[PDB]
Amino acid sequence: KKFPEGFLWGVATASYQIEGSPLADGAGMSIWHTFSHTPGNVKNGDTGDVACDHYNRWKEDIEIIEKLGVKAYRFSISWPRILPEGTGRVNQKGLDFYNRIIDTLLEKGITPFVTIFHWDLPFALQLKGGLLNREIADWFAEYSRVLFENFGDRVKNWITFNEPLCSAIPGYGSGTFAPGRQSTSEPWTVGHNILVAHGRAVKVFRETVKDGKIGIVLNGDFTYPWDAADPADKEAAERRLEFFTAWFADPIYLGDYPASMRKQLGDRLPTFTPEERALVHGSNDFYGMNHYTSNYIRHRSSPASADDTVGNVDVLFTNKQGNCIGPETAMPWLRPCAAGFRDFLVWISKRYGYPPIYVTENGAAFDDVVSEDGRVHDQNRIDYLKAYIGAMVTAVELDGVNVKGYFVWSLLDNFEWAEGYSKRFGIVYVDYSTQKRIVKDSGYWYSNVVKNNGLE
Repeated sequence: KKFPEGFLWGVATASYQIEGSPLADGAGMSIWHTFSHTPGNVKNGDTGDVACDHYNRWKEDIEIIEKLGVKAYRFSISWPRILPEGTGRVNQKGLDFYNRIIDTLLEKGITPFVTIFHWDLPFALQLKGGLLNREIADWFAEYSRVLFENFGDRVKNWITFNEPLCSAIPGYGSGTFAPGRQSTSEPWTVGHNILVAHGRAVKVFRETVKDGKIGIVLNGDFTYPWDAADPADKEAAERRLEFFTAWFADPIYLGDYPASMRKQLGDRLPTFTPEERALVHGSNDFYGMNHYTSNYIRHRSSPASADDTVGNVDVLFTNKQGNCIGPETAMPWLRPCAAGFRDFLVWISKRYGYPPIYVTENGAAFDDVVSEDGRVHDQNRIDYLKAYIGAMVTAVELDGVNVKGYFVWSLLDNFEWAEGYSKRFGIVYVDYSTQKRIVKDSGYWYSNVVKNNGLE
């Protein structure tokens, strides 16, 4: 089942999660540094200090990509490595590291997708209020510029924020991601800030790098009614999607926020300055997609609590019939079902006029163990990626969604946030003692896919 001509196959990693060395060669402190280093935040007290040591081992790592022959890499710039005071004096040690990584990538032929922002706000900007200050739009833009003027020439394909929802709700609503606040307003304000920040981010992209792609990356798990016969659930399943992901895409593609979110969030949800709307409307060149899983959604009798950020629905694993979304993975929430991946890709398409789409993250986590043969036999993770690269073809072929590339989360096992090291998403195993790298079975498996350009 061969794919379109030039379909990009990639792997994605992200600064904080693999680099290690959060402070070296002039780097500032990140909000993730702060948070992981506080009691209570992260599974076994894990932090991002060492991690994958990728900081020391990027040559080896890019090489692990080369052998695998994977046409593209998505990776972050760490903000406090480029601007430790967040603003003003730019660190050259920072650039040194990245411009290297890039140059290498291009030398060996791998395509670079850079994420301008993957969750590490400079503690410096956090002290000032962080992603809550309206001033983030200035900051963010300021930063983007430094990156465009240093990397623009060599890096064609840009992603502004990664998964803003996560930034917003886990970070100011439920308090489980950094900075860990728990408002019932702040998520919405922060969401809004990111979109104008995205806006200012992109206007300057369009002024400085008039030859490249740029977009936001949004996660979102597809939904299924809990009782299909009940129109309440079929509405709920769609409403949920709106709160999950239309929250950022409707402004981007359509001008405003979802009517459902407005109906419910009232004045907690900012209005757009027309000067704002001009920045945000049609401001991504492609739709960047992160996708993992799906749920059955049941409606709710009671009205919504102020605390709510989901759209007053029950998020489930079993529907009325007693059927179940799919089986277990290491991640207790993430159950596989590739129907949901197809379905989601269609949902987007119909809703945003068939944009070009990069699936900038797909992946699964199981409890991998190195076998006595030294190989890492992760059958279940092959199985996963089969089903989903499966569904993605169907979407492309039949429903005619214009997918354009697909990255695996992740090349390496990493620091998986509040969850620490306890969870492996790698196509490549990493024993954190020796920082040895064993290409997991599914790494060679994805190799075949890439090479053959489709599923055998």
